[PDB]
Amino acid sequence: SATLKVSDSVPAPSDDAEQLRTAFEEDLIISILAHRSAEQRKVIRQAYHETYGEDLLKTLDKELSNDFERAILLWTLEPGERDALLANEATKRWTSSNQVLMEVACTRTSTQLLHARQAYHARYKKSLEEDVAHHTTGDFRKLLVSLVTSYRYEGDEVNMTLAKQEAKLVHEKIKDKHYNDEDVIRILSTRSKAQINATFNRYQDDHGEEILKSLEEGDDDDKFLALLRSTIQCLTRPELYFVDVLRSAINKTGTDEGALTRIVTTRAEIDLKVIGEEYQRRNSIPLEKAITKDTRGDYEKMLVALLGEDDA
Repeated sequence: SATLKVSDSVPAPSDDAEQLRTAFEEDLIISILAHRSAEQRKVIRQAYHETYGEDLLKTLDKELSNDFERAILLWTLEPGERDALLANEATKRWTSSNQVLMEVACTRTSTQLLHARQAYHARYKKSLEEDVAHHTTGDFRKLLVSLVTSYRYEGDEVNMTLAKQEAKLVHEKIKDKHYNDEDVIRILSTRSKAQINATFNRYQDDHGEEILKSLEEGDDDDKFLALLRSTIQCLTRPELYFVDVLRSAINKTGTDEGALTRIVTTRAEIDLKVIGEEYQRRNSIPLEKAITKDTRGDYEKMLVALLGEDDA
């Protein structure tokens, strides 16, 4: 599900560092970084630091940051630190509309979320939980906190019996529109993804309609419902959530800033390919084309290259 195309043969890290050093003092930045594995990128920064006694990304942390710079930053950081950074920004100016915390918590494996929590300790001298719990409110806080603290079991075991009872419970609640119900939050934040999927399968069978369809009758301005919706999507079929967010970003309709750069950089090495396929089906136009639709500067260039479509 990865789009990133890594050179089956890459030069020595020191040579990449030298070139990158020259490029930083632009198609050379794309040619290199967008075609290196996370491991190789790690080595490159490391070699760069040894040679110049300065981190390659030092000039990009700045928030008076250019889109292209921003993309380089997110992409060249280690996944854990990147997620810690994204989570931190989400908490700094949180609003009922921000769902990035949920995103990082539900589209990551338990291990990746742990790395994010550890990188968070190192970079911010605090735990992700305390900040989320500190700056979020009401029901939003109850779900977001439960989600970021989880360290889910990832095996395939499924307890069909439990799946049916909890499917029952979730229905009795969504029914009277108690989206913020205690058990609903518990199930989505504690059960494994396999068990949750089985729970919603039983939900659909035992009651006829699909879970998301069920929630479509609710108010569209209910920010919590919107959050619960995305939560269910990200735990079930993430691509569905990512495609919708990509849609609003490109159509400059969203209130989710940096969404485009975040999605491409955070998923390129994971499931961007499947996200792309879905984007194409849902819009008829390939994602790389939608990105280079009006402009094609270094920024758009970097993104399409991460999508494996350099000349798009």
